[PDB]
Amino acid sequence: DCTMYICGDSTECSNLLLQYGSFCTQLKRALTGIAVEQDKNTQEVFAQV
Amino acid sequence: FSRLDKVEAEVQIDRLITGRLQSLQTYVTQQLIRAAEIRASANLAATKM
Amino acid sequence: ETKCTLKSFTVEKGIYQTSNFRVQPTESIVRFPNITNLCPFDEVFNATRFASVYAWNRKRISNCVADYSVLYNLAPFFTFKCYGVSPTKLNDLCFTN
Repeated sequence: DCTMYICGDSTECSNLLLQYGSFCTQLKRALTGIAVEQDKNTQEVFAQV
Repeated sequence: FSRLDKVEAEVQIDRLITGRLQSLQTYVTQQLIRAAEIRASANLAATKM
Repeated sequence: ETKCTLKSFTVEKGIYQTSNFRVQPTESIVRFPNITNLCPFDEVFNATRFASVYAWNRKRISNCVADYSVLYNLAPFFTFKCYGVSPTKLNDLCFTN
């Protein structure tokens, strides 16, 4: 999670995190590309039938 | 936040919100690497299968 | 919200992602030990006999309610500079000693 790891249970810290660009919305996409592939390495080995 | 004024509390939280913001990208980068040989072993596994 | 996060008006069929889910609080509780006194600030600050520099006197202050307002209001101050704390944020923290 973007804000919970860096600025956990704080309000002002979550306000400053928006000024740092769109950095961590790449983290969510980057960590989802890994997430989907792990469902392809399993459907392409065992499910060849 | 409960010890220093808002004028210069942003100097220190800047040094902390950048340390964690880079302590977290490193985890992603080491995760892209680790998903490259598993993808290179689910291709050998999908070959011996 | 899904339309508003993909930057589009027609989203395709599938599971998407959205913002998080944080349960907001209900009320607020503040608890302070017990003490109801006045700290002896009016004694050391207004003493008629200060020490020499080489034989300075160190004083304890314990078990009292500390209010710095009656202190910082002194206009004839020429300096009030603080390192670890800010001068105006000394009215909500409890110090060990």
